[PDB]
Amino acid sequence: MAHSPPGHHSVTGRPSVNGLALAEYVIYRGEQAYPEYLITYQIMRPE
Amino acid sequence: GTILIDLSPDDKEFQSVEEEMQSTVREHRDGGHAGGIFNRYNILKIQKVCNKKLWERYTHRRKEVSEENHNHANERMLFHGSPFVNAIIHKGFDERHAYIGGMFGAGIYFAENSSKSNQYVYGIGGGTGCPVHKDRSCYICHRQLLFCRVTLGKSFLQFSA
Ligand SMILES: N#CCOC(=O)c1ccc(-c2cc(=O)c3ccccc3o2)cc1
Ligand SMILES: [Zn+2]
Repeated sequence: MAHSPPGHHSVTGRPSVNGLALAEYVIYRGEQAYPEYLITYQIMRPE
Repeated sequence: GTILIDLSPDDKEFQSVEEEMQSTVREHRDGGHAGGIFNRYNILKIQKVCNKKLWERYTHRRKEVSEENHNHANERMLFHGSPFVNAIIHKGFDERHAYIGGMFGAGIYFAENSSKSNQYVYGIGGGTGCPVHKDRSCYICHRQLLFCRVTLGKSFLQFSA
């Protein structure tokens, strides 16, 4: 695993082309996330 | 140490999680190549993941971050899709869940869009799709995402395509 940038605890990827995309995030320490919900699902074929 | 508690679909907690799942679907640039073609999901089950050790590990770190950032953990709820979802719920996130080739370097990646995390469930770029049908767009096979509490603290803002 790489390191967070100096002075920072994570990285945000801000979408700058696709108007509809939401942000993505990166942490560099496993302890900075807790897997709270397990969601089981199927994707649905559009009609 | 991990136990999974099923939530009833009548439980407001089931409903608010489902709604974050459905409402953060978007179309993807790949036309569905990685994750399949869909506008919404069929939610089959939502389970609360309870592990005392992993939780305390999380909150210990959260305090460290908070104290380095004017008492602000900058905590979010974000989606994660991975072939290693069963290892994650039992052993926690570690460097083996890192996206080595990720565009912001080798770390563990999370998405606000559920449909984005969906693209990783079967591997980077969706791998070869589901185990059974080798279909990245399989409408039959059961998939799993994690909805996660993530501490961002001071986040480095990268503007990007
Ligand atoms: N290198 C390596 C091993 O890579 C993985 O198995 C892996 C890579 C990426 C993800 C992942 C999972 C995500 O949910 C995600 C969300 C937004 C952007 C990227 C994302 O990537 C999950 C697992
Ligand atoms: Zn399948």
